[PDB]
Parts: sequence; structure tokens; C-alpha cells
Amino acid sequence: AMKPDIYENNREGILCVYKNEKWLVCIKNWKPDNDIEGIAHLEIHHSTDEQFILSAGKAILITAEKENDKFNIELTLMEKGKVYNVPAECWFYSITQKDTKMMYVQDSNCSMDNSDFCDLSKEEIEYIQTNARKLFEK
Amino acid sequence: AMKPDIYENNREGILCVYKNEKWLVCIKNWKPDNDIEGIAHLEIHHSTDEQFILSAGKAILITAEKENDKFNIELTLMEKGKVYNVPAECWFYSITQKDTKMMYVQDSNCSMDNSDFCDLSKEEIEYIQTNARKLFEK
Repeated sequence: AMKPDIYENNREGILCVYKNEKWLVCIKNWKPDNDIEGIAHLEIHHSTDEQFILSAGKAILITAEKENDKFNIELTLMEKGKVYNVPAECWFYSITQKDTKMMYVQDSNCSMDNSDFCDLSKEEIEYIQTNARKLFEK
Repeated sequence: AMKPDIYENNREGILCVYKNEKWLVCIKNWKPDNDIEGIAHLEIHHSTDEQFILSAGKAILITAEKENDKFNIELTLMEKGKVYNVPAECWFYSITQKDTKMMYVQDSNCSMDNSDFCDLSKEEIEYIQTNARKLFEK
């Protein structure tokens, strides 16, 4: 009998583990631009929703809207056992710790042709750091 | 700023939480036909692969091939932090405990038009129960 395919990621950051012509599934470990000290930019997908599932450790999901040239920011502490969805055209990013692991699901057309990054300002980074420090412990 | 959509399942069995025209994401809790005592049939998807992610508790993924009228059975103890894929046309089912929670991803065309169930025989159920009892503790 055939076993299931079994996927893991022991590397920094993201490893895509399953892809077909419709969706993909990635396992994401800690990487510097998700560390509380390294938060510097948000991402946006113009053409796909994305779901996130926390597996190990703690994580916060930043979501934002861009108003003029400034972000209005929300922080959501992720809970193990829940699924989070960031709809297309919503800015987002993660804050994670060295032992954090999460999985995400999105459309398999993962060219950056249909996504973008944007830098956060200095006040925005400090604002996120101040509140995320606290939120990680709540 | 918009929050992410936040999904949970506190009910028995399966709750589909995210769907689009390509994929869906479900959260599955314990239900009797996944209990070690309740294992009675396997499932097969003819047209979709499916990925499984363990969130809480313990779980075993049964995979099988059908040879004549009997199943050749494999058991895989799931690990938190890994992703498991059951390709289309592979028989499978889960064995879970009352506090188990997992998520799964498959094609959003989830009619049973393209899937089937098949009963396990008496020897097959006893065989799975004997080995799964042990495997849950390894």
C-alpha cells in the first residue's frame, strides 16, 4: 500500500511543499523579516486569498489598509486550532518567534506579478513593536 | 483596518470554513467513525488530492490499496509540524482521539459525485485496531 507524501520544513523561512494547478501549501518557519526586531514591510496579494494555520510557537498576523501614504494597522494574536484568512487586496504580514511554525494556503499562481510589498514607516514599525511585544504575552 | 477572517470549529466532526472556486479548507474534530472503536470504512477521492495538518491531540492516517476485494493497509502516525498528502485514487481515513483537531485542504468541488466510501472487513477493522492502539503511543 502507498504511504501519504510526508512534508516538513527545517529551513529558515518558507518552503513550499505541495502545489497543483489550483493551490499550494507552504510551511513557514521563523525568518528575520518576521521577527519583532525585523518587521519592515507588509505584503499584499492582488489575486488570491490566503489562509494561515499556526502549528508551533506564537504568532501575530498584521493586517492593514493603506490610507494616503500611511497604514492603518491591526494586530491579531493567532490561536492554535483556528484558521485565519487574509482576503485579496488586504495588506498583511506575520510576526513570529524562533520556534514558530505555521502553514499557509494560497493560489498556485505565486508569481509576484500579482502581489506587492511596501515598506512601513519608522513610527509604524515602532508602533507595531510596542504593541506586539505586549500581545505576544497575552 | 480590516481584521482577517477568523474561523474555528467546536462541533463534532467536520466544519468547512473557507471555500473558493478552486479549494477549500476544513477543520475536523473527533467524530465516532474516526474513533479507534468506530473505524469501519475508508474514503477515496477520484479527482482531488488532499492535504492534512494535525493541530491538537494525536492522529493516525490510514492509507490503502484495494487488491481484489481486500485492502492492503498502511498506518502513519501524524506529527505536528508536518503536512501529509493523500493523492487522488488512494484510499484513506483518519483515526483520532476525543481531543484531536486537524485541518484539511482539497478541491472545492466536494460533491460525492467524484468520491466513494468502502467498508472494511472484520479482519481489517481488528487489524487496524490492534496496530493503531500501539501506534498511538509510539
